[PDB]
Amino acid sequence: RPLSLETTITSLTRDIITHRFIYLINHECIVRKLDERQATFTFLVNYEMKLLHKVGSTKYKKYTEYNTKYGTFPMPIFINHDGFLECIGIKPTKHTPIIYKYDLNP
Ligand SMILES: [Cl-]
Repeated sequence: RPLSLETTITSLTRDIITHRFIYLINHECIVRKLDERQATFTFLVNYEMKLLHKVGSTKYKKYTEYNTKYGTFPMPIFINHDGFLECIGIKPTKHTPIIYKYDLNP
């Protein structure tokens, strides 16, 4: 009846990527006028830190090597308001449909 990583990691992603997480990303996007490549980088830097802070080193290394192989780390969905990007949700994994900002935890 086992529980594989994909569930555990997606569950962590829902805990980490809150409204307050998106708030910070959206700020850096306007303040520093980032393109998609820069915003994505900033998005993943902040995800990886919050993940590491939550599960510590040994699990972090498990989950990152699991993502390299099965693409289980979230990707941001950005829209362009006139050269200023806004993150409006995430694809939690490769296989899972998008979650919009309105449906993320406060
Ligand atoms: Cl959904």
